[PDB]
Amino acid sequence: ARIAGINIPDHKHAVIALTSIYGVGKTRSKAILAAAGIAEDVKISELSEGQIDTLRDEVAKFVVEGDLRREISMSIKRLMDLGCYRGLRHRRGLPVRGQRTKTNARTRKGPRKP
Amino acid sequence: AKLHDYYKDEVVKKLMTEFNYNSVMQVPRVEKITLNMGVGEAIADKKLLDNAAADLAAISGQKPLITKARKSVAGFKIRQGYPIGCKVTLRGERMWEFFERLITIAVPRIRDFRGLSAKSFDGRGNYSMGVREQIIFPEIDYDKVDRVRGLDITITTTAKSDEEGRALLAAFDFPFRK
Amino acid sequence: RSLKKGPFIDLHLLKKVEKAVESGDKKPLRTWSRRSTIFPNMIGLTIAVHNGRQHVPVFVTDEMVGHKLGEFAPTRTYR
RNA sequence: CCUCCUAAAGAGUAACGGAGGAGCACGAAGGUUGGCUAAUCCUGGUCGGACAUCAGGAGGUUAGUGCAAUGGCAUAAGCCA
RNA sequence: AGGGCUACACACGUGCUACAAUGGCGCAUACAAAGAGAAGCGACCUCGCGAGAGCAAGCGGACCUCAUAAAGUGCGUCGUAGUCCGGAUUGGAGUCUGCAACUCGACUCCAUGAAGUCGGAAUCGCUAGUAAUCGUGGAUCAGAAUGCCACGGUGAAUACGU
Ligand SMILES: [Mg+2]
Ligand SMILES: [Mg+2]
Ligand SMILES: [Mg+2]
Ligand SMILES: [Mg+2]
Ligand SMILES: [Mg+2]
Repeated sequence: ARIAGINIPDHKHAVIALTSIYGVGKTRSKAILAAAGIAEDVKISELSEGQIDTLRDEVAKFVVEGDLRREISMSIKRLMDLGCYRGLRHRRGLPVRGQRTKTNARTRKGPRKP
Repeated sequence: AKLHDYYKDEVVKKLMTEFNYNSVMQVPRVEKITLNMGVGEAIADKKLLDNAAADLAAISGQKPLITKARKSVAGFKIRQGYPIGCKVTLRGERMWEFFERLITIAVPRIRDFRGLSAKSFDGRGNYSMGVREQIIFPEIDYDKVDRVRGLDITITTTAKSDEEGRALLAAFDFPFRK
Repeated sequence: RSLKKGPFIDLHLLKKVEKAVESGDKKPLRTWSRRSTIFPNMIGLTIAVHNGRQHVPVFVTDEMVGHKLGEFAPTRTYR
């Protein structure tokens, strides 16, 4: 089922399968099910339809994909269009957390440019 | 003609006094929705065209008009002919019924829609806003489609001014943004 | 970032900005306590945060408070 | 061999005069019947940006014409079936 | 005083962690050595999801504390998928240290979840409790170990020959 949106996590255990949501993680799923009166060893796929409509209802509390990434960027933008070291780092594509650029950064920055 | 009647009823008069019109045969009438969706691309796939068409063929109860090029002098490419779109205007009943289809279930079936443009109008008094992405609304299945969609929509009313264009739609259920 | 509970700043800026807040806006602020946090009273104030060579101009904005003056002054010159 | 100027408002006229083209192409790019009409700019529109498709407004043969140039073409010779 | 030594298109050395099913994860559970400690190690109890906080006993030590070994084993699950693999990255919010965490601290919660499917030419260590792998402690030090030094658990293969 689309559930939070599109995402059709099936043939898997309720927990993990539920984490498929672009906004929920292991912790959220392992707790959301119980709160929704749902087990974990249960395959959402073969899950009772009615029991699915419950997940959606409770998962709606947490922010996901849509409004998630939407705001997740807003924040960045803020400190970015502010002038703080954090922002500067973003526009420059360098590690904001404050790592070492002289070496190791293939993640934050592009690979090689010899 | 569900919303159509509403026009003659609630609307018309609302404007007849607000806009202080003299003849009922003046009130800015709704002159067919247009719909276009300039899919373009083609070349790469060419099949996505009929796809964007079949999609529109669903969004609308009529038959899509796969348009062609015209100038040919296109950097992208294009050579006089060559498929590139599918307008597909609206037909009276289907038109208003459509004006109903959306604004009541389409615009409602948002993505984050927190208000609608209040300037998507023109100089004459016609509005045209892009959905940005086909909300999958009552179309051939839902999770069964293809790489996004999106399209354009234009109202076009006998409004002698953009202002009068506001009255119309406003008398209806145009969500807008304010 | 984190510093438990209690926004901290150096007296210097406080005594100066506080007097400014009341005496209204005016010339910038010569301070090195970049490690100090930005408060709402400094909002719209003229501050000159030094980095290593000289001070730099700054305008305390809303979304610009829970931070430190220092992060608004690039220490190292690059390209 | 074709087109314009030279060529003195009929035809026609010379130069080792000034400028370009032809040696083909189409079973439709012929026939007829029926229908259509641009270029370009402005404005407003998902991805559409200088420049695609869409909506209006201005505009009016400045488009188009299988290929040069001249003349012609809306009753269109231009466009679709 | 503040900044710099933590700069960056880049290149090289030494390492840490992965690419998984000789495994991940859940639950239950068995065996160790060697050390450190009165501006110290800090229990029990209480609160907090957690880092940690409040109160506060004991030990200057075969008495007390750091301190709950990890592999392993039993059951269960996942069924080979870039995955319940792998965790960089970043975002939001916090804890503690210390005047002081912007540049530049360690850690926690939730979310995010990249590279990576065992690595070319070439090259390194190791002959036995060795290699491989698993955990544990200490010096430095307010607070920044995958480094260094040290400890024990499990525990191979191969050596014709020059
Ligand atoms: Mg003559
Ligand atoms: Mg436009
Ligand atoms: Mg150094
Ligand atoms: Mg110690
Ligand atoms: Mg220590």
